[PDB]
This record gives sequence, structure tokens and C-alpha cells, in this order.
Amino acid sequence: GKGTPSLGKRHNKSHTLCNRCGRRSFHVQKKTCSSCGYPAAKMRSHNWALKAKRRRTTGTGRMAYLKHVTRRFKNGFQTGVAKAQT
Amino acid sequence: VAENAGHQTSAESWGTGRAVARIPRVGGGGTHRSGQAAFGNMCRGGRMFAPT
Amino acid sequence: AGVKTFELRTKSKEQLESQLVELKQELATLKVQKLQRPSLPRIHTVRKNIARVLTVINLNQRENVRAFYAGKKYIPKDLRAKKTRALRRKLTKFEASQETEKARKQRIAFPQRKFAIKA
Amino acid sequence: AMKKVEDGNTLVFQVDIKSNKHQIKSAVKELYDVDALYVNTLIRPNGTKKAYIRLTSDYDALDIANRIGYI
Amino acid sequence: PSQKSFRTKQKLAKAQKQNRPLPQWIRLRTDNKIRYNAKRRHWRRTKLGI
Amino acid sequence: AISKNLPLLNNHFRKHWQERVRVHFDQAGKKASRRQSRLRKAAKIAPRPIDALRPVVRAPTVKYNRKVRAGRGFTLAELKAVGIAPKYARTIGISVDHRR
RNA sequence: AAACUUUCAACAACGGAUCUCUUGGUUCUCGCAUCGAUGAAGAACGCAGCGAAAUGCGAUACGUAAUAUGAAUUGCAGAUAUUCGUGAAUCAUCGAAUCUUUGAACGCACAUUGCGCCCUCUGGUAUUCCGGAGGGCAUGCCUGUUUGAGCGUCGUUU
RNA sequence: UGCUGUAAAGCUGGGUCGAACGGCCUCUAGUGCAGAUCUUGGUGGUAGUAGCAAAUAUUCAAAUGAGAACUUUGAAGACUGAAGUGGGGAAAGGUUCCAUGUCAACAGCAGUUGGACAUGGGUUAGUCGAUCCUAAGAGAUGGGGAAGCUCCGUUUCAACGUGC
RNA sequence: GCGAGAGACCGAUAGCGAACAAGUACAGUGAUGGAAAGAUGAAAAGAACUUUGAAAAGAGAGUGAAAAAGUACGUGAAAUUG
RNA sequence: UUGGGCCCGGCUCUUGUCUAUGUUCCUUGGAACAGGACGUCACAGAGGGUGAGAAUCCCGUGCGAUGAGAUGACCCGGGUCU
Ligand SMILES: [Zn+2]
Repeated sequence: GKGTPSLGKRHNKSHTLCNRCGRRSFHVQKKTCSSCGYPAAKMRSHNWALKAKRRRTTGTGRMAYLKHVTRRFKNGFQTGVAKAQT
Repeated sequence: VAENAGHQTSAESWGTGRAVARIPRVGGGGTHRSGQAAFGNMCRGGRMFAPT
Repeated sequence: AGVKTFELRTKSKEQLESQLVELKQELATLKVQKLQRPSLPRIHTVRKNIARVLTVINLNQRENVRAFYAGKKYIPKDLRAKKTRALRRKLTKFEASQETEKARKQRIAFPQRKFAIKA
Repeated sequence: AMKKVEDGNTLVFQVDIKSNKHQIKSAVKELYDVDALYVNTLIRPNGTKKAYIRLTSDYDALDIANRIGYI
Repeated sequence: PSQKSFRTKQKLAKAQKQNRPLPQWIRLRTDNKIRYNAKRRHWRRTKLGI
Repeated sequence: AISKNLPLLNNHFRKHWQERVRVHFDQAGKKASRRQSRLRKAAKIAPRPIDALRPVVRAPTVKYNRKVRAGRGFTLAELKAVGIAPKYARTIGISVDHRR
């Protein structure tokens, strides 16, 4: 009865949604995310999982602030406003 | 070619006794890639013989 | 295309807040009519008008704070330069150009000469 | 929703998800100059908040609905 | 269950709104390639994993 | 593994050598950029020469006694003999070596 | 002899090879140095006149300002939209802003949209209770300020 | 349709087709398949075959509909037989709920029916739960280890009240 | 990372896993695993209308250079089949 | 032998604007961007688009010219004030 009968007793989630990465890897009893390592300050990442770095890294989200650093750098980090031509 | 082309898989040979060739195969389930051959120059999606 | 931003910049605090209230009741009235039209493109115009009046109110209040803090040693951090974290930690021009009196005497005593050869 | 405006003297509004019954009661007073007997709220299956606002007997909810303009 | 958290119920609201057919006026746009919504989900077939 | 009358070889390729293969595809590009850097440096300070005057010294070891080559800088005694201070000499295109 | 089986050809199927393309990939070279507590990278949830996704954005939500430019957008619809012009469209440019809930993530807590406390204003007959608005309260370390502790200790007076 | 070559193959008639391609002198290589229980994709014979046989059991009529063994209604015959095939809940699911429309796919026959498909609607709390308490336990701080990721410890060798 | 220029490179089973709403769909409690999928036509001109059918469709017709291009879309091999 | 501050230039970087010559005739074709004839420009016969292989139809290419913004104790040339 270790197959089909035992598979009927699965109604207790070991993991729930993580607050940092939202992935359902937050171990309830350990209070740790198996994916991002939350609540540790650093993000969980390993050099033996290079494909895992691809899945969650810079560029996989919005880059809502790094989008524009190149364009601000190219203008010398301007302060002020543009002047209307005469 | 890319140094890792055809080698971005965790494929493992099923061994003998399962009526299939001993080529490494993709693990897991739920996708059609699962159980498919990998790493071989004869395999679709493997790396070429003697990559350039 | 709604209100003109240069006309808004010539108004006082009371006139801008008064127009914001009028725009919000217009948007509220449109959302009631949207229940029956139901396609009502004018909602887009009023929504961007609210954004403009809110923008002009915010900008006007920000030069007032800028004028208050002009020349002061300490100003709010949102009115400071926002280059990068690293560029803010960098030495200022005055600090970077600091020099010991020993080093200033040697620089002055032996400047790089300008010369040529074959004469 | 319109059966409540007529029978139960109740106005039904979509409301911001972050607002509570104290803020909803104030808002209808400021927007429509009407006193709420109570505010019953509800978060809908689509993720928006619905408020059942019953007015005191001083106000006729059907008259208020016409004034807003959806009946 | 009937007893659910707000965070759970908020994920179930988004899952309902993403489970709609393609609006038909989108197929008339120029250089349009989407013929149907390819991310449909039936409750009995594929589970949300929430 | 050892067959025929052949020389015995020492091919040191038992480590992960292929991760440390430097192929100089950029030889011509580096030549050109090096020339451009050299032009920019020259045009910055013209007509002042780009090269400091270097001494002439004997190459060390019994194998290179016969040869003589450019040193690093003129000694303090040599500059003393021509009446130039080392601090001053460094500013008129003369190289100094306190060690020789 | 039919039927049936097999072979071949024509046409029709099944299937997607072949050929030809290619806003993709791969490799080489050249140039540059710019993330974050002034809150990053990432996550969640939202936002369009009619949108599920992708893309963009944040309750100012497929965007606001500004500069430039100069008549579109377009699948349909529609101006309390525009045309010898402060003027259509435009992530063209971009220097001003907005930037939900979070996240190193900072009042405490978090499988909870849980629970405080301080300041100013405001509503309810209120320094104390209840409600609302705005502004605040993390840790280590440095410099300084103030208030202190210790017969650690100096001076003086019985 | 034939011709040439021992051959690998080359050329050609007819049909189809629609945007590039070849001969020769050389260069170059990811260059020739029948096999590898080869790889991926596709297709057969088997074969209209095995089979679609547990849970007592269905029938008549009318309505609807193009179409009714299977939908609806009526009449009957039955069963579960209160440790139920009844009426609720916890976990888990997540809109499957309800109305209207609806049958391409799915419901291994069928289908006018459906937990399917499409469009809408729907969950109202001072008193029911959560929220609060502590349980086994988990775990910051002061400290002590550890190169470090971090480990120990839970008032602990602490000047510990955001006191009333 | 940002910005460029290239190649005796690959040409959709190749080249990155991804030329496409690709780290997507989907699987797994989890760490992780991880596809398939490009091509009508110059232009939708994406077949008005009549007729048979409950309908899907079919037959006429129509557009087009071509329907021996009808979205089950260039060409359309073989296995297999009428 | 010799200090410091500004103002205009140059250099460096970014960016705006501006530029030669057929769409002449015949044939095929749905379309000429194909073939033929006559040409033109070329410091431009790179590349792309447009109904088929387009220097000459369009964008560009080549040649330069001319504005705007920046930037630099630690680049130089002039001024100018101490
Ligand atoms: Zn996580």
C-alpha cells in the first residue's frame, strides 16, 4: 500500500508561497525558502546550478531603475532642465 | 559553436533492462522532452561530434 | 487633449486644488455613465488632466522647498543630486585636489618644462 | 444591486480595497451628503471590494440613486 | 477551503481573470499572430500550485 | 602506449588546459590601437619628445658583456658631472636612476 | 470468372521531407565604466474606451512634466482633440516628477493585508476613548551634543 | 522519355512548381548511412481485433428537438435503509456555485444533457472563525564559538522600563 | 553590463534551451527539470450571391497571376492508404 | 626658477540640420526592380525598402559644412583680475 493507497493521504503542504520570490518554496516548519533562501539576507544561489541563476537574475524582471542608468550616464548625470531654443 | 551547446541537460542513462538504448535521457516528467535522448552527436539537441 | 500645462503653471495653490476637485467629480460622473454607454473614451482625457494638475501642484511645491533650502548646508535627500551611490561617496573636487605643503612646494619648484630638441 | 436600492434602502458601491467602513461612511457623507445607517463590505471573487451602504430613514436611497444618475 | 487567507484569495482572483478567451478584435490587428489564448487553465485538469 | 622507434614526448596536457587557451585574434587590432594611443600621446605634448633620454649600459653576465644597451636612467654622478639636478632633469626629458 | 492478395502507373489522401528564404543564434574584433538605505536586483497585485498574454507602467498606473519634432493613430470607436500651430502622434529625446504591496528591507510581527507607540491637524459634548489625514519610531559603527554612572580618581571643607 | 559511364553517377523528354542556380580551374570542411535494443518525427500489420461484463433494474407515455435507450415532466417498478446512495463540515480544490445560451472538442455508446463551452450574476458579521494565549517546540538580543556561510544559548558572567 | 562593426560560421531535428505571448506551457512537496511551435498571397482581394442540408459542410458562383495558394494555406518526398 | 581665480577658443565625447544622377522608349509580366536601346552621376556601383536581380524611385552611401550640449586641480593657446 505504498503506491496508490498512500498517495491518497496528501493534503498537508510542506511548502507555501515565499514572500521574497513568491514561488511556493517556503518551508512551513523550517520557515525558510528552499529557492531564494528567505529570510536570509543574501539570495540562495549556487555555481553548480547555472540554469537556476538564469531563471532569476538581473534582466528577468523589470529593471525599473537600471533601465535608465546607461542613459543618465551618457548625459554625464545631468542636473537641471532642458533649455528651450530661442 | 557554443562551448556548452548540447550540454545544458542533467541527462542520465537509464541503464540496460528497460528495452531502450543506453544513451543518456532527460529526467523529470510533465514535458515531452522528458525521457528523450541527450548529449549524443546522433541525438537531436545533443552536441556535434568534435565541436569546432 | 484636455488642459494646457502652461495655463496651469500660472495658477495659485487654491486654483489648482479647486480644479482638481472639479476634475474628480467629472471622472466620477463619467464612471456612472460608463455603466450604460458603455464605451466612453472621454474618461481617458479626464484621467490625464488629473495627472497634469497633480504634476503641476507637486512641481510648484518643489521649487518652494528648493528656494527655501537654497544655499543651506543640509537639504532634503530628494532635493540632492541623484547621480549614483558610488559617485556620492567619491571625494569632492576640493577634497580630491587637497595637497600637502611639502607636495605643493615641489610641484611649484619643478614644473614640467616645455622644450624641443635639435636646435 | 438595484433590488437593494429600492427594497432595503441600500446603496451598493464598488470601493477601494484598502478602505474600511469608517472611511466609506465618511466618503458617502462628503460626496453625496447622506448618512449611512451601516456599511457592510465584501471582497468579491474578482478581487474588488463591494460595499452595502444602508441609509438612515432620513434619506430615500432611490432619490439618491437618481441624483448620482444610474437609475 | 472556505477558510482562506487574503493572500490565497488574491491569487485566486488573478487566476480567474487570466482564464478568459481571446478578445476577438485583437485578431483583426495588422501583423497579428495570436489566434487564441494559449494559457487557458481548467480547474480539474491543471492545478494552480498555490 | 609505447610503440615503434619514436622520440619520447612531454606533452603537458593532462590538466583542464582548454579552459586557459589564449588565442591572439586581436594582434592586428591591438597593433592599430597601440599606434593610435601613441599618436594621441605624441600630439598631446608636441613638440616635446615622447621619449625620455636613456643612458647606455653594459648588459650583465659573461654572455652579454660584449653588448651594450639602453639603461633605465642616468646616475646621480653622471647628472652631477653635467650640472643637472635629478629633480630638474626629470622635467626636461632626462631619465634618472638612483640605483645605478 | 469474380472477390481477395501482391506489384506498377495516374489522380486523390496521410505526413511534413526537399528546395528557397531568415527582425534568430554562434564566434571574432573595436570602444566604454554606469547597481543599491536618495531604497537596488528580484517578487506579488493592479493599470487601457473595448485586452487574456507579451511589452510598458504604478491609484498621476500601455503613463504625467520637460526638450525636440511636425500631422498623425488605426482593429473598431471617440472627443467638452488637433492643422501657416504652445501643435496630432512619438520609451524621438529626457535633466522634472509619480513610483501600490514588498524585497538588503528598517516600529514589532508575518502561513495574519495581525498588533503597537510618538508629533501636528481634524470629526465625534475629550490631555486619557473611538475615527480620519499627514509626518515618524530597525541594527552595527564613526565624529560631535546633551544627560549620566563608578571611593577608577584629582582638588577643597568639616 | 530516354542517352552516357564497369561503377560511384552525369545529362535529357513529359508533368508539377515559383526565385534563384550551375559548368570548369582551384580552396575548404560539421562532406556520402541499412543497421548502432541509434536520435527525433511520422506511419503500418495486428485490427474493426482484445475489449467497453463488480456495485439487484428498469418500463410506458407526453413534451422538447432535425435527430431521444440516455434530456425534462408524469405514471409505475426498485434500491440505499439513519455506522445511508440522507443532512453538514475540517484538510485539499478554486468558481466546479446560479441563470441564460449552447454541442466543434471532452463526458472510452450517445447526447437536445453536463462539474464541458460562452456570457453574465453571486459570498454582507461588534456577537461565527481568524485575530489574542500559551503547548511540544521555533527563535532574535547581550554574549561565546567559527576563515566564514553561520553555530550555541533564551535571560543566559547584561547598567536590559520605547515603565506605570 | 553598455555601445558598435564583422565572419570561407548555422540555416528551423541546424544555430543558444528559446528565430514565435521561452526559461514560456507543463512536471515535481522541494532542490530543480523543461519542451513543441517560423513561410497564403504584391495586396484579404479571407469567397458577396444562389441552391441542398438541422448544422458542419457540399454544389454553383466570385477574388486572384495561380484556389495545382482557401488560414486543416509556398513547394508538398517516403512510409502508409483510397 | 615661481601663486591663484574667471572669459573666449582648440582638443575629447555626444547630438541636431543640410547634399549627385532616368523612374525616357520597346518586349514579357498581375507587378519591371527582367531583357533590349539611349543615357546620366560617381570622393556616392556599401546596405536596405519598394508588387521579381534597382548606383541613377525612396532611405541611405561618399564628401564635407554648420549649430547645440557637455566635459577636463590633475590637456594648451590666448586674454583678463589679483
Ligand atoms: Zn523564496
